[PDB]
Amino acid sequence: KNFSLRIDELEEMLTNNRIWRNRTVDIGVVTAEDALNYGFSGVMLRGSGIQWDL
Amino acid sequence: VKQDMPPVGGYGPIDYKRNLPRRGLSGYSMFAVGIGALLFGYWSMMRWNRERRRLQIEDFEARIALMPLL
Repeated sequence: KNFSLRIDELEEMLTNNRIWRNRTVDIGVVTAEDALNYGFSGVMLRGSGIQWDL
Repeated sequence: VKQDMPPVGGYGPIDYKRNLPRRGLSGYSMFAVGIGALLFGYWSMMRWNRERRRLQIEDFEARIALMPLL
């Protein structure tokens, strides 16, 4: 019950911060074909728009 | 028997969605506040700099009066 407020606090502290944003706008970009061909699994696939969850 | 069980009515709702407040003035308000502070500072600096120029002129004319004996 009380953990979602901490999640909201963290998401305010990092997501909308401009300094945190500018470190991760277009860094480490991967494509779906190179996501599947390199054996990536989980969030990486879900980072690239691939819809897959076990 | 006795065991770890949720109560008869169950547990209450738990919040799990994002809740950002969305707060502060509109940008026109801070722009107007900054512009008004700029104008007030400009006016006060104008008045005090004119007074300082008058005082400097007074001191210089005192120096000019004092010069011949020195």
